[PDB]
Amino acid sequence: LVWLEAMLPLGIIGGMLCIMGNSQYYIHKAYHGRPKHIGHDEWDVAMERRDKKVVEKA
Amino acid sequence: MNTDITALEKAQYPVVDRNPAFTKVVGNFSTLDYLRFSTITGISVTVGYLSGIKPGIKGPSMVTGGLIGLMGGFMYAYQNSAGRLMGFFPNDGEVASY
Amino acid sequence: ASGWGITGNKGRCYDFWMDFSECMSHCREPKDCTLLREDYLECLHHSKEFQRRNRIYKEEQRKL
Amino acid sequence: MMLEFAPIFIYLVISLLVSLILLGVPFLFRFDIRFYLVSILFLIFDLEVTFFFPWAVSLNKIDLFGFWSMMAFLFILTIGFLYEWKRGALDW
Amino acid sequence: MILSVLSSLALVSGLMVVRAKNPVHSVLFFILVFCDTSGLLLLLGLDFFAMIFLVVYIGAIAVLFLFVVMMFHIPLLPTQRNTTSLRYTVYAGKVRSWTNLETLGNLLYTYYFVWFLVSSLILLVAMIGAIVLTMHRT
Amino acid sequence: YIAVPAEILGIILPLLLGVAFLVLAERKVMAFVQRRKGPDVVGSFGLLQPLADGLKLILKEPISPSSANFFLFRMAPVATFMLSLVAWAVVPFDYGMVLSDLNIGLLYLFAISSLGVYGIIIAGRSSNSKYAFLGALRSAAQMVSYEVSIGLILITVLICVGSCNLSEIVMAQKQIWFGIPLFPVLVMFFISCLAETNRAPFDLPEAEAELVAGYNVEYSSMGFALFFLGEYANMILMSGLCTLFFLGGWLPILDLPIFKKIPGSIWFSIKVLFFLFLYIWVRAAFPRYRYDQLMGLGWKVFLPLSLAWVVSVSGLLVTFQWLP
Amino acid sequence: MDLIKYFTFSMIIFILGIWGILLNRRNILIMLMSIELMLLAVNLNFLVFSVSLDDMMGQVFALLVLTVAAAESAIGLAIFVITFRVRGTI
Amino acid sequence: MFNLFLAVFPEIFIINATFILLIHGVVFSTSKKYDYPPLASNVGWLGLLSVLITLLLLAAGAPLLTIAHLFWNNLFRRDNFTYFCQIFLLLSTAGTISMCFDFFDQERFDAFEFIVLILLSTCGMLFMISAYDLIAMYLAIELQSLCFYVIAASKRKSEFSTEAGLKYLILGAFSSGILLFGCSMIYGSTGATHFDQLAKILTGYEITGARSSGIFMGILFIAVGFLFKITAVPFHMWAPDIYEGSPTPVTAFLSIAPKISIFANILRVFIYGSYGATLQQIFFFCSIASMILGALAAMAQTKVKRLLAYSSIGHVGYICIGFSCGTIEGIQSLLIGIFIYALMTMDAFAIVLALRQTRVKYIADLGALAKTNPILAITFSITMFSYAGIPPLAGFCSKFYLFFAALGCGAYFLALVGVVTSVIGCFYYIRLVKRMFFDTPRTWILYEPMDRNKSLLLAMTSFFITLFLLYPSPLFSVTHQMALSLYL
Amino acid sequence: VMEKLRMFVAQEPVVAASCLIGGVGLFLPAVVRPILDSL
Amino acid sequence: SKDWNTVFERSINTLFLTEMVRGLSLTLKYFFDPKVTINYPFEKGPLSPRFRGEH
Ligand SMILES: CCCCCCCCCCCCCCCCCC(=O)O[C@@H](COC(=O)CCCCCCCCCCCCCCC)COP(=O)(O)OCC[N+](C)(C)C
Ligand SMILES: CCCCCCCCCCCCCCCCCCCC(=O)O[C@H](COC(=O)CCCCCCCCCCCCCC)COP(=O)(O)OCCN
Repeated sequence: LVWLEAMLPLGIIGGMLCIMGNSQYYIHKAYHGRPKHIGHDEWDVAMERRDKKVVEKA
Repeated sequence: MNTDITALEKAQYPVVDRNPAFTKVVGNFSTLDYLRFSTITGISVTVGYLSGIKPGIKGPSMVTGGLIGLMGGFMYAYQNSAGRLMGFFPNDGEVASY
Repeated sequence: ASGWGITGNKGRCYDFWMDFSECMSHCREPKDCTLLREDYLECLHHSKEFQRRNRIYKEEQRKL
Repeated sequence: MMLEFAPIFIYLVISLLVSLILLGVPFLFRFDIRFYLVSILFLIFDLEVTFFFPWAVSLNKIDLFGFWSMMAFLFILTIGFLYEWKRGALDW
Repeated sequence: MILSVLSSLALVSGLMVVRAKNPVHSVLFFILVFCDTSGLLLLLGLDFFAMIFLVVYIGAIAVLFLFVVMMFHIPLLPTQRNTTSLRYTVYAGKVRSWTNLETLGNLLYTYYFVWFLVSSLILLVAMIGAIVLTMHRT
Repeated sequence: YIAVPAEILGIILPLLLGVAFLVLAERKVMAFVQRRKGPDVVGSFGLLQPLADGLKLILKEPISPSSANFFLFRMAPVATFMLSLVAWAVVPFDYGMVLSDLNIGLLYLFAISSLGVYGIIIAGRSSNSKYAFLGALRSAAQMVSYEVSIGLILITVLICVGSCNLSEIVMAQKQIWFGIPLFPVLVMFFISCLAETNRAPFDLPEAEAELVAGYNVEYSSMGFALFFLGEYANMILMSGLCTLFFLGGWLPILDLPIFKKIPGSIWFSIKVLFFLFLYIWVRAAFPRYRYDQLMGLGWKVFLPLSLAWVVSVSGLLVTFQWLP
Repeated sequence: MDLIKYFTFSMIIFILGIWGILLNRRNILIMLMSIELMLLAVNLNFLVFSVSLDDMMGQVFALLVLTVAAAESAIGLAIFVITFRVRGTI
Repeated sequence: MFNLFLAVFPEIFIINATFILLIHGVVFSTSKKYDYPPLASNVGWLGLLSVLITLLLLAAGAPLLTIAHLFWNNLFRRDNFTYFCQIFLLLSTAGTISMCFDFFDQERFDAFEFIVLILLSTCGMLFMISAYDLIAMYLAIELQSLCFYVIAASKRKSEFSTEAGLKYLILGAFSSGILLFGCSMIYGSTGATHFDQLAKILTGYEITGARSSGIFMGILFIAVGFLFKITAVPFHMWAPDIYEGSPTPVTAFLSIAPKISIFANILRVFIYGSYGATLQQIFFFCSIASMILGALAAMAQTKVKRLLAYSSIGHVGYICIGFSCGTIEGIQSLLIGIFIYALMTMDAFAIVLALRQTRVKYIADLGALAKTNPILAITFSITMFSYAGIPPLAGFCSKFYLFFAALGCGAYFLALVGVVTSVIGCFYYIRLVKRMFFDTPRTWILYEPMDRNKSLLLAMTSFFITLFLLYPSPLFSVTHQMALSLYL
Repeated sequence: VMEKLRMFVAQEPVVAASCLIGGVGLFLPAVVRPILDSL
Repeated sequence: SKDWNTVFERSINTLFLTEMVRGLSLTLKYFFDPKVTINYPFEKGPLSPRFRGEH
């Protein structure tokens, strides 16, 4: 079978789209410890600010 | 939705059935209401007929005028019937049945 | 003054406005309700708190 | 809230810089009228979509009244679009 | 400082709008005005209108102008000494906080709905007037 | 806070390489259909050919006419490339693998899609050629016309979800993908994206020397390269959007077997690959539309039908109270 | 100061639009885009005032002004198109 | 859920009838079976029928239109004044539509969209009279303005129409921008837009203790916009050109219906504009300037429609006199003058459209009309004398009671200027009578007879004008009830 | 009515399909919803 | 002339792109088939003894 030869560039673009997706995760977790959170409304940002304050005072 | 039907000028006559239903006021059409709902439709149909003889739209203009007149006449009949029901019109025919 | 809030809770200056409107609804003259009207107008854009704080800052700065 | 737009702005700046350097590298080495009508049609339906966005999101809060108040708007502009259709503004 | 530079750039672009010689440059600066005022709206708090300005003014109106032009040619004084942490936040309103779209569509289509239909009639009038004036079908 | 440009570069560079390799991918998978092999002499199987093209365009010093305007004729490809790249800031990959977690993501995507019309208008006028200007204007008109169909299909998707957040839409497809109920909407969206990016049976920009010659007829190596990169990035972006709305963005097929515990970042990739394969298949399957019937089609087959789909979905959800 | 930097900016935009519409009898394009600049200034006024005092009667009217401005621009360009077919004067 | 719509009930019918007319006129004006018929007289007659039907619907339901007023409170409030204004606006629109029928046949101007746009403008005006807000008012103003811009330049291949349409467009957009700036800058300083909540926080306190620059400036901007809409000096930059260039049936409708709605808006605004130092003096000065400029500018005019435009401007000044008083009698004089001026303008434009058959352009064309058509000559002379305020006619009662209201407030300077301008205007009014009864030029122009619509409207209006001072009680009573209903 | 309807449908399948879909979407909350709400 | 049974089939076919998926599936049959091109530097095309080339 030979049709996999044309699927090689498709595999390259798929895997490298994958690494494009995973790059913003393996380094966001690096310098924030915890990954990104989908959401982050007013309550969530208030909770993050309060956590920062309490850890700073602790 | 929060709705509140209330007239600033209160009904002068008996105020039976403050908020009637659509099919109820439709079924309350007296002989006068049918008569005035029919005369408007007839006038509209004949005006649509007479107007549409120069352009050559002999019949479809009559149909369009009939639609306009039918809607207007039904609107007028509904308005009169409902206004009679909420009270602020001379009823003398609804308190008799109520 | 209408009630609907930006965040969808309630107008910030709606309680004052409704108090002023209710009091002025059964008041013949409008000079008895100017006590509340000024309060509501100030709550809109802080026409007196800002003056007070600015005067505090100016009299603190004039210590030089 | 708006703190999610700072990455977008910085991304725009970096994209501008990359695009600039991409073309900076090689240096180191008669009147028609249908267009205007279709543009107005796009403007009208773009306003339609702009109004659609708040409606779809806030559709569970308002039931059987907001839906019909939007359908009336759709009916009015559908009558307008039908009038555009017959008047020869869609086919060339 | 972000507000002042953005406003100054917007003002310069607007001044160039009413002074540019060829209409194309004026239209492009006109686009730039919306481009840099959408950010001003965005940093004010409103995200929906910031995008609507891009979608409508420089998505529909400005492209219309382009098509036409291509042819036919008592403050609070700064006091951070003791006014940086007096902000009394209330957590009662933080739970179930509506975005811009939700709290606008709550009452655009339900309470003030006639003005919505009047706007619809305005759009229909514009649509009708745009074809009874500019049409040479053949 | 200095690590944000690291994320931005990790988004940009793989995406530029993805466009470069997608060019080879289409030139090979289209050649295999026509009993050919495509470029297989430069690299292993042409895997070095995009590098050769890029280096050749880096060399071969630009001609740079710039007869009308030095700035606009040079700024337009920059603008279109920026617009092509900037819409990737909101696309979510698996869960937190998203640059900006906007709450207006669909509106942002709509604005970016509608804002790319200038890149082929100012570029078209800047070149002093009637055949370039008129063709670019017509292509802009086509994209503007299909923009409303794109928006209406987006509203159709938004009705079921209930929020403009892109990451929330995929989480809304836990039960079933949106391609199952409203499949015809998916077909219409795919065809509109084909028309939006000037690809497959709508690509009059590459109509050789007919009434439409293209907005990039007279461009140097790098300006033409920037336009080419930008519109292929648009192709990738629209395939990703089509597979994120009506298909699970990262969700497994039916998660019945045990081997579906693999990372979700590759499900998105294989779905995007499937849609790219459909793009290329449709390109090398059908002939082209003339511009007159393309406009009529886009205004009389996709606008009323998308409007009807909006109305039907909204009515069905409201009737049975199946609302988010 | 934050509300002042918004209101003054909007007012100066409005005055600049007034200037643009009242400095040339010819050049219909900029005289008609000055109207759009004026509408932008008043729209920004509405939005800023709505946000400043926490009321949603400025945002609704701000959004509704979009349609009026768009329709005015469309009708203006229609008249401008039809005025060349008779006069041809820039 | 359906009985709440009896308040906005007539407007629903007129909108639906407009949609039906549009659908009919677009379906049957393109069919090859009927080889593209004109389809303008048909749509005009159907639109006149629809206007009459909605007038009947509005008039009969007088006790209606008030139910569910709390539900409609945030959107529009229609009290007794709104009902009486709308029932008159519909009558004026129907009169204009019936007038502009022979123009659709002899001129051969078969565009059915004309009547549809007139109907849409009528609905916008209906929404405007009851617009009890700072948002609905602007929306309705724009809704009528768009239709007016479109139908002003309806005749495309002509040159005066398109140019006048463009100038009207620019002036209207500029006026709307100013008005919207004023509305925004009074909303931001008060926090309220609804008229109930706007007449409650500034009615008892205007400049007494102190003042706010924003609210005063916004009130001034609103007044400037409203004066621009009614074309009052000096905010009349291009109105005579608009009257010239616009097609005569359009300017017949452009000078009667819009003024009524805009003056209703001004009256409804006056109930909260209780400053007395920002609205009365500006309108006083503008009234004086408008009378002076109209009287001294229509003297030199040799055309017909230019003279009518300047006479309308002068009448707007006299009208503003009655509003400057700011009393019950002032508003009564205002409304009486508006009614009389509307009837007389209908009369004059019926004459002009009658003489449009042979393309009358200048004042001298109608010379020697006392012999060819003596009856039309005497009718037009009666119309001119009614404009002059000659006592034994309508048009003198309005100016009479206007001056009486002006003396009620003790504005003696207004009375003298009114007298001087009345004399000057009477001179150039009787100048027309001279040109067509006394002077007999060598060359005569013959005018073909008119149709039954214009003739019947003309006869009714001419009998109303002459025989009005024998039975004027109903108009006085209804205008006093309207003025008294403005506040309670 | 059955003779012109099929002629119209044959010429414009897309418009007929759109009309049917919109009619269903407007028919569901106008008839099914009021009767379904009463159980 | 139509019988309410053929117009349904014709409208559906023109609405679901059946005649387009026919060609779409046709174009894919040679995708997996063996190719025909020749590696020119190594294997060359078949000539004839009568070929006219360089003198
Ligand atoms: C119910 C839907 C509501 C919404 C509808 C919106 C429609 C708005 C626009 C209305 C357009 C109406 C077009 C329909 C007319 C189509 C043609 C037609 O049906 O009339 C026929 C036939 O019509 C008639 O003959 C009589 C018309 C019926 C009049 C009876 C009274 C009016 C009807 C009452 C109201 C109508 C209610 C309709 C149902 C609600 C035409 O015959 P002719 O062309 O004149 O004859 C041939 C001419 N020639 C020999 C030269 C070839
Ligand atoms: C106040 C004291 C003075 C007032 C005195 C009033 C006296 C009462 C009224 C008297 C009325 C007499 C009418 C006699 C019956 C005539 C019937 C003829 C009707 C008719 O012929 O139909 C059409 C004529 O249009 C028409 O005749 C109908 C359209 C007429 C337009 C009138 C519009 C009324 C609404 C607005 C009025 C103004 C209100 C201002 C406040 C066609 O005509 P055709 O058969 O000859 O053929 C076409 C020729 N073109």
